[PDB]
Amino acid sequence: AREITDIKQFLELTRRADVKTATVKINKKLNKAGKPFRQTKFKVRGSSSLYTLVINDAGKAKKLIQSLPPTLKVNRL
Amino acid sequence: RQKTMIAEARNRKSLKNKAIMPRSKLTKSFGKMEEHMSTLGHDMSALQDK
Amino acid sequence: ANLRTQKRLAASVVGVGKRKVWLDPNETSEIAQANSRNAIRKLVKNGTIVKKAVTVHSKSRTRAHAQSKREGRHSGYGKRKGTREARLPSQVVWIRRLRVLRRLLAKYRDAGKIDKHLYHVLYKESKGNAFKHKRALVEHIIQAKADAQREKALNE
Amino acid sequence: QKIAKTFTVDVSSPTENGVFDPASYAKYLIDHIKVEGAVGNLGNAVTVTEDGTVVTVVSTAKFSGKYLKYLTKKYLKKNQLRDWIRFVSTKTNEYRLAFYQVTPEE
RNA sequence: GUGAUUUCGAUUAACGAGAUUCCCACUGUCCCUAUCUA
RNA sequence: GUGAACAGCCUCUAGUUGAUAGAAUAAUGUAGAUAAGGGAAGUCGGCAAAAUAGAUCCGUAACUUCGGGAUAAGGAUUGGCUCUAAGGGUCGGGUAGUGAGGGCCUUGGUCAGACGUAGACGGCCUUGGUGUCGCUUGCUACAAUUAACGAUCAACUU
RNA sequence: AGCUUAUCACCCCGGAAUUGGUUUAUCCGGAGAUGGGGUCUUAUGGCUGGAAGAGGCCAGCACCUUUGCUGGCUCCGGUGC
RNA sequence: UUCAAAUGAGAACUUUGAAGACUGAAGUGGGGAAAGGUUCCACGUCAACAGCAGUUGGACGUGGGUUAGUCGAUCCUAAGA
Repeated sequence: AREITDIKQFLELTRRADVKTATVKINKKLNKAGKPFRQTKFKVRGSSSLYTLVINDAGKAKKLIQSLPPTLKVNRL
Repeated sequence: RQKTMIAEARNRKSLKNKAIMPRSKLTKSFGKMEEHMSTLGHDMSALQDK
Repeated sequence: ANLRTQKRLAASVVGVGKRKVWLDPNETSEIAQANSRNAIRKLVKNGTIVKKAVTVHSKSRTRAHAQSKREGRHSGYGKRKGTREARLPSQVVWIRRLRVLRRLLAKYRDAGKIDKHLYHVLYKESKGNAFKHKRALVEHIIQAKADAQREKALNE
Repeated sequence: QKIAKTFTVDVSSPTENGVFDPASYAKYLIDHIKVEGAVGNLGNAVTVTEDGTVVTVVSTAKFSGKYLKYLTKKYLKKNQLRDWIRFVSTKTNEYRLAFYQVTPEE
């Protein structure tokens, strides 16, 4: 299990040839004792490693979900 | 009455060896209910209907 | 009926000992029909088998006695059974005190209350057991600084 | 600082059955809530109101749901309501009075 | 072959499930038995 | 938990309730105790029991290979409770004074963000605010020879 | 798994008597102390990924049943011969 | 040790519930090496055995059960052979 930060690296990795499945996980958390906010984890299943990208912005997460490849099979929660 | 209640609690309770069973898990009866409500002086029609 | 197996399976399924599982004396045939862990789980769910609560071991008297000892009671010669050093090592006491003294000396030297030479003198003395405690070291420092001031003024 | 923690108690089931007194419940809470170690120092720090069905406790000095449940169970034992009333928590800080599991004999 | 050491074959502190004579204390060992529990 | 303590004693988790049973309660036997007055008179032989016992303070002989003897011997004390005294840690230096720097900048100003009447966040700035408070460096000015004090935190020992 | 995290040790500057630094335990310095700045091993700890979806504790639900479902919470500290 | 119920032709001794006790973390708790060899689990069963009894059993009859690239062996050398 590895955490990936760059969105460009995440997209190239999700286009990698060995990658077939990804997962979108929704968490409800608090920001600095603030309001309950949304966290989206994108977990791309590679041959060796599961790569996790953590996005704390719901709109950016939605737009990335749109940006995902079609052939990749996504499991929601 | 209070000394009698002391005796009743004495005979019911024995906690040096084991714990009292929880009333949440246990289940009582209309027999265990209506008589107690009568000695406490309440109505019974709603409970009878239920 | 023989519910030995059912008691064992209920203990395993609930996760407690056999001493903590209750089998309903009224549902004897129903429990006897339960030969599987799934059946045991169903009986646990619907209440035919119940996990008993732990036997209470309260610490109320222990906490009361600890609070009393904090207030300073039950600490007499009739209450002591081990030697004084077995109760509290004098070496531990010394290590505490000397670390306190060295810490204060270093703090004062760094802040500038004392110079290197007075710090060296006082370090050797604290190692030599001159000072009984922090207040004694502080007052001795004050007196020694006064002596140095008077000596310098008289040599002036 | 002065955060007014509010605890709600829905006694609708026993009240609509008709064998519980919200008036007596609020009276017991006022009489017996301890503030700073004593009963009767409530003023300006702990407030209790009735609404016929839901009893509200707005406190700002060392009050907890465990304490509320403790006082409610003391009241139920005093009025001999324990063996058929239970104090449960639906949501956080929102509690209610219900009845124990009573099977039908038939 | 002798078995610490010292001092003058004797002597020697410390130690011992080693040996012997007494002292205080203690007591059913005894005068002299009696009673209670399992 | 008690206590110096992996002691003994009581308890929680877990486990067990196994040992052929029942009814009676003479002597004797075994194990465990008590005892007037006397106190080794008993016996080959003080055998066995009794007495002593923890800890604090005082105090300690002959002899000695100077290391010991030594816990020598011998005294006082020990409960409960209410107090008094003592034993620590971490943070604290300034405004008199010039001017800039970091962040949701109360209110007020320009550029300016996709989705389901709403529209945050966000890529830019302040002499203000929480003689012009201040969180930051450069510095003159007793930097502390009273920080010889204060704010805050915590344990059990004497 | 990623980032980070250290006693010891080592490097650069500088040159020390009024000798200083320093451990519970006295060792260390012109073969270069004190001081300032660094570099290193990662025992070990921390944050994150694994991972809350798991596990735990509760509440509300059906109903001959070889049966499943729905919501909550699962947080923040302190201390020591 | 005791009370009640169930089972059973039959219950001081089996099973469940209720009480009373005990081992008291150097355990009457939980695991292994070695050794044993199926004693493990279930169903049925009581002629013999478990020094009373027995409906119980490590007994008898009949079946089921032991899953590894990472845990061991296997590899290395020791005293030795």
